Amino acid sequence: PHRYRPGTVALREIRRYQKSTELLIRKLPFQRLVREIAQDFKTDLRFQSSAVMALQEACEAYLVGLFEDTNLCAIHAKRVTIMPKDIQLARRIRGERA
Amino acid sequence: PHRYRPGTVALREIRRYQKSTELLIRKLPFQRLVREIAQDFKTDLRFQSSAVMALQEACEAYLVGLFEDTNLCAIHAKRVTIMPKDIQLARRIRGERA
Amino acid sequence: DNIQGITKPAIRRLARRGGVKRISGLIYEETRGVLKVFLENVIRDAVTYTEHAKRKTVTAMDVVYALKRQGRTLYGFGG
Amino acid sequence: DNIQGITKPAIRRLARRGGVKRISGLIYEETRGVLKVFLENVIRDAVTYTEHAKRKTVTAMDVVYALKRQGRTLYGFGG
Amino acid sequence: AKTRSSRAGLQFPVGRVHRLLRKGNYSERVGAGAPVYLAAVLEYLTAEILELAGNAARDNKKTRIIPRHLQLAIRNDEELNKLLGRVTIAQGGVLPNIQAVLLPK
Amino acid sequence: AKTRSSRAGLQFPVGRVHRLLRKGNYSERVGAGAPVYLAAVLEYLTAEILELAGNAARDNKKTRIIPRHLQLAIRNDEELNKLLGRVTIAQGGVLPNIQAVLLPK
Amino acid sequence: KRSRKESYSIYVYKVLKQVHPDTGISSKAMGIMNSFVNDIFERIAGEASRLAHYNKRSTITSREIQTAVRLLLPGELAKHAVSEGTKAVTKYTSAK
Amino acid sequence: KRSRKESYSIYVYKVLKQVHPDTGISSKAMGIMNSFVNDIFERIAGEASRLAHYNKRSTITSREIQTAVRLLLPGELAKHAVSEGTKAVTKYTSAK
DNA sequence: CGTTTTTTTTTTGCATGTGCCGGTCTCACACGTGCCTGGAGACTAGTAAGCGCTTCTAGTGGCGGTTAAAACGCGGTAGACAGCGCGTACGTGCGTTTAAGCGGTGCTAGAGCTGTCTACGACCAATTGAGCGGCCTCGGCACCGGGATGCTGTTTTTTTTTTGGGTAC
DNA sequence: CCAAAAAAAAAACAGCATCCCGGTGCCGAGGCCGCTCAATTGGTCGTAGACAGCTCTAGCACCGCTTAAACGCACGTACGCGCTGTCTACCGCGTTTTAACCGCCACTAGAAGCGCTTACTAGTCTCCAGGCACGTGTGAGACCGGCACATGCAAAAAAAAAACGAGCT
Ligand SMILES: [Ca+2]
Ligand SMILES: [Ca+2]
Ligand SMILES: [Ca+2]
Ligand SMILES: [Ca+2]
Ligand SMILES: [Ca+2]
Ligand SMILES: [Ca+2]
Ligand SMILES: [K+]
Ligand SMILES: [K+]
Repeated sequence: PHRYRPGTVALREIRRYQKSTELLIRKLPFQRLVREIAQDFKTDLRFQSSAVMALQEACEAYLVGLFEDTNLCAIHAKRVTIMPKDIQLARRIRGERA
Repeated sequence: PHRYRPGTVALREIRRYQKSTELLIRKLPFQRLVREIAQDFKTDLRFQSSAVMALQEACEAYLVGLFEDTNLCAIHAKRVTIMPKDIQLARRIRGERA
Repeated sequence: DNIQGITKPAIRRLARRGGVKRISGLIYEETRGVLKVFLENVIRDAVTYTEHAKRKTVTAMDVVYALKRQGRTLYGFGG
Repeated sequence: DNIQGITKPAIRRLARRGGVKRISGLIYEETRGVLKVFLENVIRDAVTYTEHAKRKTVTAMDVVYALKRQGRTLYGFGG
Repeated sequence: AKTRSSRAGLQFPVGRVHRLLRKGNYSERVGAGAPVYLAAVLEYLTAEILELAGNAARDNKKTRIIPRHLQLAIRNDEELNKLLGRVTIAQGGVLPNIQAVLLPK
Repeated sequence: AKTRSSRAGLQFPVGRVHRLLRKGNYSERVGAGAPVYLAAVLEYLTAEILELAGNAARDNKKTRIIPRHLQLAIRNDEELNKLLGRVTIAQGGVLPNIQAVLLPK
Repeated sequence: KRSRKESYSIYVYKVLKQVHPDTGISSKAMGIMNSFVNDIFERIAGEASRLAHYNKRSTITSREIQTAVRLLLPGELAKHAVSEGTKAVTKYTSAK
Repeated sequence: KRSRKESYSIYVYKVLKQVHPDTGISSKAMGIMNSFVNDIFERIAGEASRLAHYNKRSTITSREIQTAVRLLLPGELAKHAVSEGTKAVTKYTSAK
């Protein structure tokens, strides 16, 4: 009755995705978020297919890099688990928030 | 004989220097250091006094800002002392350092 | 609320690419908040570039130009 | 020891403005290294400006142009 | 002859601004609205700082604005702080701020 | 048999660059050497990345360089990674890199 | 005599007196206010400069200065700044 | 239709065959390489432009392009680049 | 020195992923082709800038007294940090549910291109007042001493928590 | 429960720093002046871009399968974190030493301004091939078997390192 210990699969997932370059958000739910966010500014707005791709490439790139930094913050607190305050410190030092 | 608890003066010193705007590095030493570091790029260089003051206003600003971001890293690790690893994390997340 | 379309499993995968091994339960709602702002701050400028060119279609170049202003230059969409 | 001309008490003052209350003894030398790598990166560019202008005197504007480049724009010395 | 700035209702030199736009290698040609609009915006932003900067100086019991007043003005206004978030104001110091965890109990 | 590229010994179009320089609102006048010097630097940096990208490709048993090869080339090199420290390369992923403390004993 | 060093300082003083008639300004504080006008000048001008080149157009119009200001200035600053510009131009177009 | 959109991708292929004659390039990779040359074109051209303007000169010369490269490229990259660019200028002012 | 326990450490035992061969099928890199527009050319003309020559700004160096700042050492508290111990918040792994992803069709907004035509801005010369450098003055503000006030720390006393007996299952 | 020992709480008390006031004196903000060059005016000419009309690209909607991925629940391990406890690094303040600071004078490097002169680049009209779009081919690479193979965990193998005689000096 097999059971990998907590954090064994995680290290595999880290290894797996760090190897690859595929977008890790499902494209339709993302596109919908773009158009929703867009609506606020200007209504009846069309998007090039590439434009929504450029925006997901970006959004993901950004979030991976924040988790990088957010992780170092968790390690600095002698933890291994990233928590909201980890993100908040990453972004306050980055200059993205006051 | 009267004696202040460790850090009561520190708090006072913080309040004092956050209230004031004077350059906190002694001018002559700093100017020597500016000339020293210049000789690495070109020999027999002259400097406008403003050019030296510009550099000191810049360094002092940078360092105060760095100590602010450092101090946050220290508190994040449930400490009150800034240590080299608070400065290293700060500069890493800023992207000054690999 | 298409933000909820940004699923826990998807956030975890981004986190994993970001070398993360363990993850608070509060991070998924946090991460969504940060994402929304990022897309707001980029799109707002993208759509401004759309409006000025007098179009009804946000082009990739609009996004490229916006991302460059947010200090997030993007290669391979018309850079 | 020009770099030491940046005294422990000077650095300690800078940190107090930074609102630091307590300071490891290792900080003072660490701080000297950060400051050296800061002036090096500015004075480098600063001087590159002086050179290109064919001058033997570094001008405040040279510094100002250098800081703007390093992403550290400074107000009240020209530009 | 009366200045473009007089016509446009501004304190800022529409003339000067027009010249700087031609001489600044920004575009081949410069429209007639452009320098008027740009002058207005620089005047508006200049007003907003000096407004708050004045209030800063009055709260010190000082007649003349000094760099610190400008700094107190800018760093305490959320939007002006964001506009000048990558800008160092010589002789301005920093806002009084001590992390709660550092105060005694 | 002549062309401004082949006189300077380049694959980058010294002509194209000289026109981009004139038309791109940088200065009134463009010196004849400027577009030569520039084409050279753009070529030299393109070579530097291709060299290392094709060393990451040939290291995957791949005939064709893809985005990931370019990224790998640029991030593992300290100097290139600096020059492009604020750029995102799309379909580029991130260097395999796990923090030691997260590993098992 | 010394060569001519131009400056925005006579107009800063004008605006200051409009907003605080009984308030002065140090030489340094004036130098900061100058750095400021030139900074934002360059920022708007350059962002306009780009907008024009992006839309294959030879001319920086008021419309470029506007879009540039909506890109650069945060929230309420951009709205108010945009109005002031739009007023200034209208009034300038009426007097000719 | 389809405009007539100019690229760098031939001059990239003509350098890829010179360094690594066996191995080629996908579109997305050639796109990232086109972005790259355009980015750095602008960074250098832009700094040269300022370099000129600061010094009250009307012409961007190979000298402006040089100083600009000293400011923009890190340690070794900045030396090698200067050379290749000094090399290319000399061989061109030879070849008439 | 041996002789019981424990505390560490070594080697199987399966169960899960990647890592790797062989085919092998598609679509996108590659190259060829023909045609258009952007680079090339030789010309004239003007002026941008290199150079040489003059001005006098302000950057450099030196000196000697004052005193604030750095230094260095003594002492002790309060913080870093290591260990322990407890409660559940996360990770894993199923079985169930969802809707993204795929390939395809059908409709048309609007992206994008062309040609035409003129309102607008560049360029020009003359005109002149705004804004500059230089110069003068006089009150704001820096500096100082003196007294009021607020905040700290110590020692004493009070208040509650907290902790080591004295009987019960 | 009983009772005693701390650990916090409140209290009074000396003390040191900080803050506020009026007084003094210096200099830099402020404003005035006279000259200068940059903005204004009014004129002509060219073309950038506004607009109308036409092409057709690709963005949108919709549909209907096949999974791959999301979701939800069960269960338990390993982590986050609160508590305690120990060692000294870092803070405070004192006495001793240093050199920054200031004001000043003397010297001249070189910043900066002006005038001349010509080599270099912009502008123009003519030519044409390099580089474009478009379109077809063909082999790289992604896909899909199964087959070593490495791992990595559930332990039992044994094998070291402690807890306790040991029994003698
Ligand atoms: Ca094969
Ligand atoms: Ca249309
Ligand atoms: Ca006058
Ligand atoms: Ca051909
Ligand atoms: Ca082939
Ligand atoms: Ca397979
Ligand atoms: K000088
Ligand atoms: K006065």
